[PDB]
Amino acid sequence: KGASAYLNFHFPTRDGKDVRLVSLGLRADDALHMQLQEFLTVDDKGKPLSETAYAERCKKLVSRLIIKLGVTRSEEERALDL
Amino acid sequence: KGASAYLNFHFPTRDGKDVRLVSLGLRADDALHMQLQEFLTVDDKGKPLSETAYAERCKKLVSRLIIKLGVTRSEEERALDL
Repeated sequence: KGASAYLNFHFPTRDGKDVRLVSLGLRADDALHMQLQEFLTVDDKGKPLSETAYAERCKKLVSRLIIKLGVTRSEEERALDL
Repeated sequence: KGASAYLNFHFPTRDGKDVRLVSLGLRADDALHMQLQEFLTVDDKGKPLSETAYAERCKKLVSRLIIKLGVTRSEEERALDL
C-alpha cells in the first residue's frame, strides 16, 4: 500500500533515446535518501523547485558522482579457512 | 557459487570521504551489462585498461548519465477501475 520516490540513472542509447541503467528506491527511513529527495524537490525555502532548478541540481549530482567497477569474491575465495 | 562484477555509484560526503549510493550487479545474460563491463575493463584490443584509461572511461560514463527523480503510483491510484 502507498507510493515511494525513486532515483533513476539513465544513459543515452544508440537509437538516440535512453535506457534506465539502475533505479534507487528512496526509503523514508534513510536520511541519505531523504536528503536526496529534498535536494531534488525543494529549494531550501519550502518552495518546490522550478524544472530549471531541478534539472540544474540533477546535473550537479551527476557532476560529483564517482563510478567504480567492483568484483565480488567467489564462494571459493570467501570460504572460511577451515 | 562464483563471483560477479558490480557497477557502484559513489558520492562525496561531508566528512570528506564518500558513500556508495547504489550498486548495479552486471548479469552475464544482459548485453547492456556486458557492454558496460567490457567498456570498463578492456581497450578494444583485448588489452586490459590502464588505471588511467579506466578512470577516464568512468568519468566519461558519469558525463553522460542523466538522473531523474521518479514517484511510483500508490496502490490507490494503480487499482483497476473495477
